[PDB]
Amino acid sequence: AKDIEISASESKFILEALRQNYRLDGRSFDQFRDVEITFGKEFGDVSVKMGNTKVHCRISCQIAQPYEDRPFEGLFVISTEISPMAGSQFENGNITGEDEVLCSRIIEKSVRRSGALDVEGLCIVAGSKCWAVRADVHFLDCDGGFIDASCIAVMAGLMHFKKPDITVHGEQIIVHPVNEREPVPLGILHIPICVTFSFFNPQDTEENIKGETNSEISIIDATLKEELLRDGVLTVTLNKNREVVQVSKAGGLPMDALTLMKCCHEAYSIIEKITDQILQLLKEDSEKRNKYAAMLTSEN
Amino acid sequence: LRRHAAPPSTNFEILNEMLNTRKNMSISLESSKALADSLDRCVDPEDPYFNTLVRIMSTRCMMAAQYFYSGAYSYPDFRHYGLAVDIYTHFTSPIRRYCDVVAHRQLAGAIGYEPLSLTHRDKNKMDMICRNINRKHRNAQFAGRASIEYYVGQVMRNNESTETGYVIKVFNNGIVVLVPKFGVEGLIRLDNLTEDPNSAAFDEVEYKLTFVPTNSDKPRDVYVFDKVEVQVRSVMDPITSKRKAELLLK
Ligand SMILES: [Br-]
Ligand SMILES: [Br-]
Repeated sequence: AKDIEISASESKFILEALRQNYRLDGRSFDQFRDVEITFGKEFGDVSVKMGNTKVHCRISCQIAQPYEDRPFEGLFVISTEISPMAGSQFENGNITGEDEVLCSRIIEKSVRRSGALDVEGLCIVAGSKCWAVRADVHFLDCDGGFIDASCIAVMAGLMHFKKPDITVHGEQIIVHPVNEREPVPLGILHIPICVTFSFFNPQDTEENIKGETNSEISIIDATLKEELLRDGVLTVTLNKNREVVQVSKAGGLPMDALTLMKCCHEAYSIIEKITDQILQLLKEDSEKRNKYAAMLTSEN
Repeated sequence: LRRHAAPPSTNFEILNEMLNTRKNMSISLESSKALADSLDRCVDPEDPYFNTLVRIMSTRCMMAAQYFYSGAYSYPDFRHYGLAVDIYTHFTSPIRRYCDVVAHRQLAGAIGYEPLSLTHRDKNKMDMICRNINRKHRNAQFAGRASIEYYVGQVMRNNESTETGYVIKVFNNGIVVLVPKFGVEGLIRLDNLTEDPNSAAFDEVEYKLTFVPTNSDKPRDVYVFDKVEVQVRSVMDPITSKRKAELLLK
């Protein structure tokens, strides 16, 4: 594929800066990027921005029939297809690459598998008709942190989305339009948030395997340049209920167990601030839509 | 949480039938406020207890309130009819109610005092807790009312006294009168109600039972909601071994 050429000078500089408690963007080692959440006109339309990183998620649903195995559960899928828009490093439709499959699996284990969405409440008539919720993530601009950005984009979208109200007459489904009656929100059991840690070995492999004192550097939410020069990755997902949704350190630089535990506790402070942030932006968005609805009726 | 279903029309159609026929009144059933206002004006001037009798009788045709978890129903189903509130739960009595214990743990997690246990965030585990405390709640009140029944039945064990009674049910096999003094309902069979059971007639349209008393010979029409004098007496049935209260009207 198309490679990103990194000079020895750039490799040595960024690593040496870390040895001097410096990162290029001026952040701290434990500092998460400021997350900006923008909602569109339609429900389920959400735009997440972390520095230069830009992702967009769109929640949609349509009437479908549940699987034979699960007659009481609705359908839910998450799409995260990459495109050259985020950078020429990504091949169009490359859904089998190492980083792609990992990212796809992290999100799936954080939202799908974790049961963040109440799929039981997606059923209209058992074993016949149900809702099929779809989360489409669009990677617009890549500056690292695509996993953390996606997990927030999916969750913010699901919590913002509203499906058309339905009254049931036996098997006859009466789908009320938004013009008739208001749409119905989705059921969220918990709010999973991902925090990704990047590891750097300031020395050599020998001192990592048999070295007495540990000296490996770990930073939170790395940018693209920091992401291309790391030796190991850790993605930990938690919620406000003080529970670990999932942890994934798929190989890479061997890291001390206590250090990995420290990361999990550090991530918990971040996911708390992020979750409350999402909720507040959802309230204000609701207050904004209601205030306009009052100004539209008054003028009507 | 804890919800209370709105009473079906079928439950009050029989009560409104007796009201519109005998007392010429009715309950609206349009809304909880409408039901309350119409029940409030349902009062007889000659007897203040008449209003109480209708209330304690219209209570029997209310849907049972039940505990539940918010994921089992939609928001409009959280409605509590008897209290006219959009949402409600039990929280004020954790020593005597386990439901309040759950609510306490959830509130503690709500304010951020301590993370809520996994058992109170599992839709499956919550369903088992709700179905259990609902059954234990019913068993509690029934056992409680049965305890009253036994002790009151022991008070009237070897005693006879002319008390005040009210006809709540009228049938062709006899009548059922309620004694507010002891809070015990009694059944007066037609054989012990009057003489010559073949001469007695029952009008379902008017809920009237006409018969000729044992100690008399004058055709008396006994309607519903009537305040009648009743001699109380208790006797343990030799078959059921249950202390029942045999009542003889006068
Ligand atoms: Br199922
Ligand atoms: Br950078």
